[PDB]
Amino acid sequence: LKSRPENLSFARCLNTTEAKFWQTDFLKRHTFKLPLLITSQSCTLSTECDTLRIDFGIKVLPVKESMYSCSDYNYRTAIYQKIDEYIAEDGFLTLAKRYVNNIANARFLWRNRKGAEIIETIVTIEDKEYPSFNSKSFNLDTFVEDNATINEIAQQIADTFAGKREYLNIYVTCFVKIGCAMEVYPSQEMTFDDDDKGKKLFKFEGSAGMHSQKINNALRTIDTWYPDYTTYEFPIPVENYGAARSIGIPFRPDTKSFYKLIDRMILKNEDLPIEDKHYVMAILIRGGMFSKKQE
Amino acid sequence: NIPVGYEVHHIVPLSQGGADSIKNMIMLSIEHHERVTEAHASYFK
Amino acid sequence: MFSQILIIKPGTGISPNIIISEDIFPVLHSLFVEHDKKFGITFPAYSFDKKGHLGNIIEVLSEDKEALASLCLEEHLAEVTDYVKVKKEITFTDDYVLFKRIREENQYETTARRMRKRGHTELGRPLEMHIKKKNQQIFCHAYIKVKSASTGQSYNIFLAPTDIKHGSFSAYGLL
Repeated sequence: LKSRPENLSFARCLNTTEAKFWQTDFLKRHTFKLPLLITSQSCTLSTECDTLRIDFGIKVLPVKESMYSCSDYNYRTAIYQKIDEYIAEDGFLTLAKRYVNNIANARFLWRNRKGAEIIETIVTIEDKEYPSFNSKSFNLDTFVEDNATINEIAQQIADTFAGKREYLNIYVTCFVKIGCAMEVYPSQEMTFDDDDKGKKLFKFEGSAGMHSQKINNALRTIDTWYPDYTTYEFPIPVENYGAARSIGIPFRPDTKSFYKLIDRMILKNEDLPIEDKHYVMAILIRGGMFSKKQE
Repeated sequence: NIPVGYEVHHIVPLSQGGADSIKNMIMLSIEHHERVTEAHASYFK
Repeated sequence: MFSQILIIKPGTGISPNIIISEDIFPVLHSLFVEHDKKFGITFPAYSFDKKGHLGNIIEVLSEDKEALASLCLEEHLAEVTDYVKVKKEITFTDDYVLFKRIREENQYETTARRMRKRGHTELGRPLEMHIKKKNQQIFCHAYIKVKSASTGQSYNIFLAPTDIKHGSFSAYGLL
């Protein structure tokens, strides 16, 4: 164990389905639903209904076997040992609570969150309808660990994370009221075309939808243990260098970039604070191809 | 940044074998650039 | 020159310009046209560059402390608490940089009929590329997207700081 191997690649542990939109009414949202078609295309809500519904899902796998490819067995044994130590220390409860709080506060609505008058999200685990969420009463920076249903979901997702069950399926639906004949904001696509440089929205299964990458990026916005956090006081999405495009400052440029933490954790075997353990386990949850040159 | 009302114009035209080096252009007025361009287009073409 | 401060919350998911041009600006414009309009607008984060980036902090100024108290910025804004933060601290500021509007040339076919109804010369194509001159600078400053409240349309208000420490403010707040 002197350096990272030639090949090292980790598959993700949190798969997200693509989203799709629907139109309905708040008083009859439990009965009927109408498709939200795409009309420089720009989608808009119809002139009769006044509620927008978004449905998607998450598949979760345990972290231990989530490693896809590696080149050295000693590195794999060291990684497994460190993961076992982290499991025996806390049990993945903090990251689980942060993820379920990011679900609860509905950070996946993005621009559609602003201007809404009521939001209500429903999460169902193994055909069991959990109590509803009032997502309006949730600050974007708080990470409260006191809601009973939040803890109930958090224990299950943490148990799925560590070693308890081979898989978990989560299904999320949400109704947001924005008014009548308003405008919604779906995702977009690349524009490599040399003509018609206008926006091309995301058409999923004929209706309007949002990319899975956007939902995942909204969900994994839980990093608060970055340096100079007390001077900014806002969570950032989890990334290797900690770069945040919202401001333009890399919060983990050199000393807290994931490569050096994992090198000090594995090769030097030095102990680390619990914040660094949280960041490393979150990065391993996200996955990547943290590989190395021949040296 | 580029001054307002001033553009980069190469003294030696690039279409007639000009060089893309520092010593090849001088900034000129928004009108004198057009005058030099029209005179060069009239002389050559 | 008592000043009230508002801070745009970062790392939310919406650009600060959209929050400025969506809820804050119409509210302050309505409050200004309701009141004497003497309150001024300040941006204590302005940084001109190749592109005129705006900043993240909103400041409002008044001669009278009780005028800013009656403006009740704490009142309303109960739906943007997750995007902007108001503070109940008002004090006279040592520096108060005012901003001036740089409204200019509109378009070719827009100005065509209103230039032909007085300037009957019908100059046509030549020298009208001079408009491509002026916008070349003016499309480098900070601006705000605003919908025309009266004449059912929308336009951009371009602004830049100015050294005049006193004067008469507009309906929006600019000098």
